[PDB]
Amino acid sequence: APEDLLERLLGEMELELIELRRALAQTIATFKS
Amino acid sequence: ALVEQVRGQLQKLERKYLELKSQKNLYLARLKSAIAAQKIEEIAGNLDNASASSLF
Amino acid sequence: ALVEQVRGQLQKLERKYLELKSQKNLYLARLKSAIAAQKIEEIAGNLDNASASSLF
Amino acid sequence: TERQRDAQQLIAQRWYEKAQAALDRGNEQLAREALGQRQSYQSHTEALGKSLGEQR
Amino acid sequence: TERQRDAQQLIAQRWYEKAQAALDRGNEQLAREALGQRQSYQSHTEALGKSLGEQR
Amino acid sequence: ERIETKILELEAERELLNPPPSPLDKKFEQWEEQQAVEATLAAMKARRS
Repeated sequence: APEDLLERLLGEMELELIELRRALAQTIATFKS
Repeated sequence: ALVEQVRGQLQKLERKYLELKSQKNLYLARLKSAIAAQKIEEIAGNLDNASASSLF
Repeated sequence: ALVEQVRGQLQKLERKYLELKSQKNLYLARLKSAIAAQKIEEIAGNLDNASASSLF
Repeated sequence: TERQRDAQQLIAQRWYEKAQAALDRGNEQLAREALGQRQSYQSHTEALGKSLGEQR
Repeated sequence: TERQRDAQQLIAQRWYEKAQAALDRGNEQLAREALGQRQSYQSHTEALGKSLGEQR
Repeated sequence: ERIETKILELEAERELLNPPPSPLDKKFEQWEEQQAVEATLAAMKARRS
């Protein structure tokens, strides 16, 4: 049922967003050092 | 002479080792950024793209 | 000579030992401050942030 | 959807209401930049208003 | 909420009432700093007053 | 060094999760703040005089 996919796909997107969210700080971390 | 010259190699080598470590995370971080950003737009293309948007 | 030189090592070493202890708590305190402050804003972001505020 | 449109115009309204003082006293440069920021919210505001009407 | 707004203005009022003497005798510098402290309370006071009206 | 690096990691996150206000707003409030004190004080010097 495509409807469940819509919700599921965004959930997978949310994990990547936080994954990218954490990654940016790592770049900032080395910059300060 | 041997002890003096060999130390210079060690003195120079150690400086290079940490220098590579500094760039290790820098390139790793950039790779992860693109990797994370690579998929999200692919989902949007598979989700929203008017050609074959699964969403609309 | 041996007793004189060895004491100098002990005399110098003891001074360093307490010096490290002074910085031990200083860095530990700063770490705890950030750790405590790290979560509270995360709750606020999870609580108030207009994007997906669980509160409002 | 209606609430967001009202909120966004208020943000521009505060900039617009603020922009009245920024342009005041002859300090045009402050007003110049302020209105440029407003246009970003204005474009978003128009899109929502169209969405509200069709949903009716 | 109403009580807090009344209390905060009183704090500024005491500073304002005090500021009358601080500005008095030509000692402007004391008055200059005093009013700067007041603005912090004034900003808080305005926010509450808006909240009181909508709650009605 | 290893401990202090972790400090930056936590420090770097706060700005990301709480984006600092742009330098725009700083000058506007500072520009407005002087008028707030001066305009209010303009009455102060005027009411007493």
